[PDB]
Amino acid sequence: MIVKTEEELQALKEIGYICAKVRNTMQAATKPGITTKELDNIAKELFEEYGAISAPIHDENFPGQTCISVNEEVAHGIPSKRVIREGDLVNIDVSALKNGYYADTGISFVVGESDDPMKQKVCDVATMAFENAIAKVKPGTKLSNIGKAVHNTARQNDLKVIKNLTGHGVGLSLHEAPAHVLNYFDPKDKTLLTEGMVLAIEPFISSNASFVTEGKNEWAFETSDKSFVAQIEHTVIVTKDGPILTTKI
Ligand SMILES: CCCC[C@H](N)C(O)(O)CNC1CC1
Ligand SMILES: [Co+2]
Ligand SMILES: [Co+2]
Repeated sequence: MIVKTEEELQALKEIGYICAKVRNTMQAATKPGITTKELDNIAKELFEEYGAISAPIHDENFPGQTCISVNEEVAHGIPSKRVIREGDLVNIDVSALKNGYYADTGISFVVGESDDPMKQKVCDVATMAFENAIAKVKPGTKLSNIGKAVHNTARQNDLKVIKNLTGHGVGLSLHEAPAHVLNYFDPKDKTLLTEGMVLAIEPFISSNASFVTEGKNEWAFETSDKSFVAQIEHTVIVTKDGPILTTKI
């Protein structure tokens, strides 16, 4: 959506804070021995506490408050009896709505220590990709400058991007214009960012695979070569004075 009122801005900040709080709380509780459903239950209780509603459930009838994706799973993992183990690469993606406004945020991290430093590496680079992407965000700038930054960041670190997963406009729903925020540069795109535009920027950085496929169920996205993939997502408002991240505390 395009923000036009201070009341809209406040509503977006409110739901962004809630999603960030939930994301942080879940991440802190992610340790060997907890199940992903147990992690999802935390979101259930906090959403209730803060008067928010799961976007996955509301918008997509997703069977879970949040999406928790582990190891082979890159996105849209279904919270379940799956137990977290030492070294797991975990992505927690929290999206919700309150009073008609939405936020969408996500983080990939490593549980304890893995025997392969690549798991942390994709997390480090996804974080850098996001930072590099938002440095480009201002009214009048090309949307493609986001993907350009993400892919350049990946190349600088001998890594790849997931080409078939993207960001998206957000605010009054989980998906609105721009339809797609790519992780790479499309030279034919003339789409510009404008004042008040609200975007979900979610770079996916991969150890090898350049795309995801259907996973173990109708929701989860995976890679058949079990690449390690990290995502960092925030909800961002494009303003003249710089980007406002509703989902950063
Ligand atoms: C169940 C829907 C979750 C949607 C999710 N919160 C998203 O908007 O970041 C997009 N994810 C797809 C890019 C993998
Ligand atoms: Co998300
Ligand atoms: Co999103």
